[PDB]
Amino acid sequence: EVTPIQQLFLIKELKPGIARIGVIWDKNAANRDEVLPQLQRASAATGIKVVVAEVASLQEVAPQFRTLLRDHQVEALWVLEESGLLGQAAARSFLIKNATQAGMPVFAPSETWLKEGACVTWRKDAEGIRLVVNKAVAEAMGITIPAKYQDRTAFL
Repeated sequence: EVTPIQQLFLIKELKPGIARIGVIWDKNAANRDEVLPQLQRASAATGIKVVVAEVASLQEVAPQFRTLLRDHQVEALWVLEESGLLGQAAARSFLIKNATQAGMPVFAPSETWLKEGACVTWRKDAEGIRLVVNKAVAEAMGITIPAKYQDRTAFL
C-alpha cells in the first residue's frame, strides 16, 4: 500500500545524506515488471542510487549481499516484500546481521523484521503514512523522523 517511490522518499528523510541503497529482490516474487522499473525511476527522482540484487534461494543470499557491499558500497538495505524466501527466518537473520555489521540500516516490509533487528517499516492509515520504528536500533543507527511524521510514528 506504500508504493516503492513513496518508500524511497521516506528513506531519504529517515537517513538523510544517503546516496546509495541496496535492494534484495526475490526472483519468485510477483510484480517484477512493475516494481523493478519503478525502483529505477524512484532513484532518478530522489537522488539515491538503487542497486538491485536478485535471489532465488538461500545460497544466493550471501554472495549477492556481498556484491552490494563490495562492488557498490551501498549504505542501507531495503526489502520490499516477504512472500517467499525473504519471509524465511534464516534469510531474514542473515540479512539483518550482515547489514548491521556493515553499518547499514535495514528498511523492512513488516514488523516481524523489526522484532529481529530491522530499523523502520511503514503502513498506510486513513491519515496517510504511519511509521513503525524499532526504537533501540533506530536510535543507535541515527535514524531521524521527518517533522510531518513526528506524530505518526509508533515504536515497536
